[PDB]
Amino acid sequence: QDLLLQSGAEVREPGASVTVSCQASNYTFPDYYIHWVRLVPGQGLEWLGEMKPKVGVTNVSKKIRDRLFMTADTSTDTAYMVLSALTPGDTAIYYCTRLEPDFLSGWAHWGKGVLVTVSPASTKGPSVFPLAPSSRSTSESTAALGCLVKDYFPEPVTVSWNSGSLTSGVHTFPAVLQSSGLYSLSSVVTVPSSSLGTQTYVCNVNHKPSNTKVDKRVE
Amino acid sequence: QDLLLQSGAEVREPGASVTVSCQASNYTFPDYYIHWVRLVPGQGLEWLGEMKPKVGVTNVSKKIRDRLFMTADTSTDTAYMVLSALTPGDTAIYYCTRLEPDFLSGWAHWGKGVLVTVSPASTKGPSVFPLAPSSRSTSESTAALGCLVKDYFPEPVTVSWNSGSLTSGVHTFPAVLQSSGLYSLSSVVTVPSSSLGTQTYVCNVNHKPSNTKVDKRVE
Amino acid sequence: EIVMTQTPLSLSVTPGEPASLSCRSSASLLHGNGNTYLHWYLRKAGQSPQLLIFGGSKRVPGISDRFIGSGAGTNFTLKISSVEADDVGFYYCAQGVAFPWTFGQGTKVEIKRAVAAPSVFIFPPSEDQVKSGTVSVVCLLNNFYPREASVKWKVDGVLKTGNSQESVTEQDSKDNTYSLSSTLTLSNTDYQSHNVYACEVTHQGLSSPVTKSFNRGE
Amino acid sequence: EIVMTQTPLSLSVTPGEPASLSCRSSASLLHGNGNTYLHWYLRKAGQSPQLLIFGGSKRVPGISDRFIGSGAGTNFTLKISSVEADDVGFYYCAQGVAFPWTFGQGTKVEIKRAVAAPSVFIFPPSEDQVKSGTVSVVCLLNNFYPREASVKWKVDGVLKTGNSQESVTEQDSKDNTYSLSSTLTLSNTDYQSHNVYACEVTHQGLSSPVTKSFNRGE
Repeated sequence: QDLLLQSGAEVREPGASVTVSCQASNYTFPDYYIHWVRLVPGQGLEWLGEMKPKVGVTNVSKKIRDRLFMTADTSTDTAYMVLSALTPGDTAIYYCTRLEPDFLSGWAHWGKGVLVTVSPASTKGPSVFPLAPSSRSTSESTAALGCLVKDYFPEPVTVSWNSGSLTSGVHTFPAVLQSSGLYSLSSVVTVPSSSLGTQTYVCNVNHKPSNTKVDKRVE
Repeated sequence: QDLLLQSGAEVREPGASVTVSCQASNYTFPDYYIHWVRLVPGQGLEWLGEMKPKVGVTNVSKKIRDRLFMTADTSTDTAYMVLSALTPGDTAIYYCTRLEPDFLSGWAHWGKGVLVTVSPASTKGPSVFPLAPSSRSTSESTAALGCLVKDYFPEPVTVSWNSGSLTSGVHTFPAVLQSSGLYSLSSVVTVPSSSLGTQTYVCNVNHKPSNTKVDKRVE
Repeated sequence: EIVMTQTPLSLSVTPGEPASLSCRSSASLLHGNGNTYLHWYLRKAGQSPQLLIFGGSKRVPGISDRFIGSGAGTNFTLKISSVEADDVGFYYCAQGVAFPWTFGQGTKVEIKRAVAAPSVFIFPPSEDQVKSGTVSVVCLLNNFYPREASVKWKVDGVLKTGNSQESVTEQDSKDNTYSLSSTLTLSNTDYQSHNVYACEVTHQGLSSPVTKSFNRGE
Repeated sequence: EIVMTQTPLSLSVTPGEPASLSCRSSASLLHGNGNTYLHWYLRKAGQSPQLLIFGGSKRVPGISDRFIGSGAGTNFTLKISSVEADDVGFYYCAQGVAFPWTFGQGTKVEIKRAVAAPSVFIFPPSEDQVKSGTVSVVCLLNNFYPREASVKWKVDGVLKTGNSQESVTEQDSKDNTYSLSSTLTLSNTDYQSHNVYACEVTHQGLSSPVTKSFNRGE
């Protein structure tokens, strides 16, 4: 039941060598195999490798046998996985698996898998704008608020409206790669035309490593 | 030749972690003892630990030990070390080392080193700034022409004069990390002030860790 | 190399219903003994998968009521007796076979809904974004079902250049509908190279095609 | 624990000069099997460390036998018969058999050179820094020997406060003087409160301290 610990993400240049690391629960830790599974975006999951830290050994996918290395620190069973010559194609979420002394005849549960991402990109705070921007005129009933995030890196971003004082009818589109390797995102709020023709509205946006806030007031 | 390959530099946020790697030359890899050691900025050299590949760890500084993890892969003929709980002052040139002959008598030996750096910051393009042709009002016969960067991050920086096409009588005052958490630099060229050829003096500068290039001349 | 066909590739269904999923393979599915075998699991919002079958018939301890399946080797198939809102996500099966082993591609599970058109919007680029030299405008399609709408654009009444990209919400937490953003991008000069900018739509909840536009200089 | 020192800390040495450094240990080092195991290392700017001598006195192949050295169990010395530019660098000593945690703090060779005043310049930065909220006023102290100089600012006849930054050459490649950039840097406000700006300087090769100066606008 109780979960392995596995921490947060990193972002990288191509051809590099890059690592993820993972740790035992309220648990004994040399005693059973470890498995590494890659969750690749838009695609089915992928087994890389079995490992046993006790001897410092593995069984390995023939798709690799070259770029990987794996073990754990026997002082903590702090698992390490090392990958090398990283392509943008390797941009994925990596999941640290135990194996369960009976249930491994099928499988076992994991800790929290971690993202890593590969691109020639570098940090940018977003460019930001209104969208909707107001109905200049329509069949007034509802319309929406809207704001743009663009030219941005890396994803994710944090966003809210009237500092998140507003919550109902708010939506946030999942991110899109611009061909430069930057990101765009957007947020929108469907709202009554009476309310829109009355109150002041702002889209409130934040991220690190851009260390940047924007609070775009809209009409 | 009697060498350890080591590769490109690194930088991190405080509280994070780092991986450093070293590769043997064409040699009987398991038979060396290895030290990991570091050169720390403005400070004395420091041994950290000792490793023999198929053994793994042998001896380590009690100071670093718990933060440290150290290992090697035979299959690749490579050493590693990992530092956890990564912080300022850990900033150093990490070296792996070769020991094998009468090395008890002292024989640590070297690869090329790798630089590790820690900061709160994220990458910034240069505050490039030209430095004036001051005393154009009053010069007798001699002068110098300068250019500057401020708040660029992270270092190093490429710099040139007349866009490299003429470079002599010049100082390139080594950069310093400011209280911004970002770098400042200047270079200056000595000039016989009769030089109307000063028209040519494009200082030109490049910033691969932020994918950036810039230029100015002043008169 | 070991085959795993998992199907339906996607599924949408109403609450309380029966539903079933099939896994097909090239062989028998053991690490040894003649006797270790397949397992099935559910993945959602970035948590690891949650195991459901351990071993063909073997239900995972403490899990739901029966997703349980049947078959052997080249054949297996789950069935759940009742759709719960909990159940939406990705389902996949794994073989209990000697490794190296490979996932089949995964099966999508969703709630089914009455078909419903989006509310639809487009607008000029904001003028700061215009004089940023690279420029964009957005066709927005709020709250509709299913996400099998299709979207178009015309500039001076003639179909777009293809300088455009799109994104959809998750399945709505409660309405189980969706929204869509389509974005068209311009330089400021491409934004001069036409005058009226339009987006056009066809969808299940559309009785007929829909059109919206703005024209610049207004 | 192994605790040790090495001296002199640094020196500028004349070309052709016989010279030496001594490494002094609080641990008497009749090491391992009753046999002293100690060594010395070079390093240079941007370079790997380099072997010199080991077991006390035993030289590594390819060293110029200009380099020489030996020592009693707490009392060790490295020596050079002569000085050529290739000698300029850093020198270290250490201990070993199974317990490698040691270093001497390093000692720096420089070369002894004729005394020299710098050429000196200063500038007002353009308004482009001023309007950007921060002002750096910089003074350039170029081609001086020996290694030491002091640098200062005045504003409206009143001495420096708060900030400074400084940066220096590695002696030289060629003449083996030194060159120094330094600044006082301010919020633009402060410079706008100020009106007159000067750097001030002193060094061994001067008759007196030296001013360079300008005023706001002109």
